[PDB]
Amino acid sequence: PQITLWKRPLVTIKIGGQLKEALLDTGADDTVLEEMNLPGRWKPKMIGGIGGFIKVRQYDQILIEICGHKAIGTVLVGPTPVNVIGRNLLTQIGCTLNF
Amino acid sequence: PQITLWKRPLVTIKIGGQLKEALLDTGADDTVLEEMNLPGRWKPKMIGGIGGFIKVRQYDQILIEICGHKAIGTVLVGPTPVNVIGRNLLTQIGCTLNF
Ligand SMILES: CCOP(=O)(COc1ccc(C[C@H](NC(=O)O[C@H]2CO[C@H]3OCC[C@H]32)[C@H](O)CN(C[C@@H](C)CC)S(=O)(=O)c2ccc(CO)cc2)cc1)OCC
Repeated sequence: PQITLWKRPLVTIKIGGQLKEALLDTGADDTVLEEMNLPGRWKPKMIGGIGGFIKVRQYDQILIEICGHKAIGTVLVGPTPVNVIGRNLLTQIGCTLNF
Repeated sequence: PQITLWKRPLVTIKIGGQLKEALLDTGADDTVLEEMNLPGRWKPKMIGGIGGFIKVRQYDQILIEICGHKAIGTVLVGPTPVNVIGRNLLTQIGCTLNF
């Protein structure tokens, strides 16, 4: 689809078999989701945002469906204020900016 | 134009008579720029993201030229680690997400 930006670009995602709402975020290199349970191994990582760094759980090669489009990539889970879909996955679904 | 998301969506902007590089950020409600001594009145504001909040100065009705496209709106100035063009201005240049 074509998504305008008058409102936050929020979409439904499916991860680990569960539905959630997430923000398409071209300013995020990586995808960061609020605290949740995901199966499989994970390793600790640090990521920095506008206000500092947070500790996240890095899950690699995770299946995630974004607005009906499949992706398999890295998903960071931690105390983010909002579920954000970053460029690592936006590229997989063929997302571009246009004006 | 069309901007793929393999790399950070960095573009040149013109603000207050100065040229800068900034990130086209669909995840930012409002525009946040690196410290710059702009003229005119302003109001204190706190904005939050990953890592917490930072203190910024809110200037209203500021003109920015983004890839030759003009836009006028609120600009937040403070110790941001990156120049971010938010939805308040991206809407004015006709920017959409497409996949
Ligand atoms: C030298 C480099 O500095 P740095 O590493 C951090 O640099 C960056 C800092 C921020 C960004 C942009 C933000 N992206 C981000 O958080 O991405 C994280 C995850 O993916 C990684 O990739 C890049 C960083 C990591 C996001 O797009 C927009 N935000 C809101 C969303 C979170 C929705 C709540 S918001 O900025 O907070 C914000 C809040 C309120 C307003 C007013 O309306 C305007 C902007 C990009 C790079 O310093 C370490 C301390």
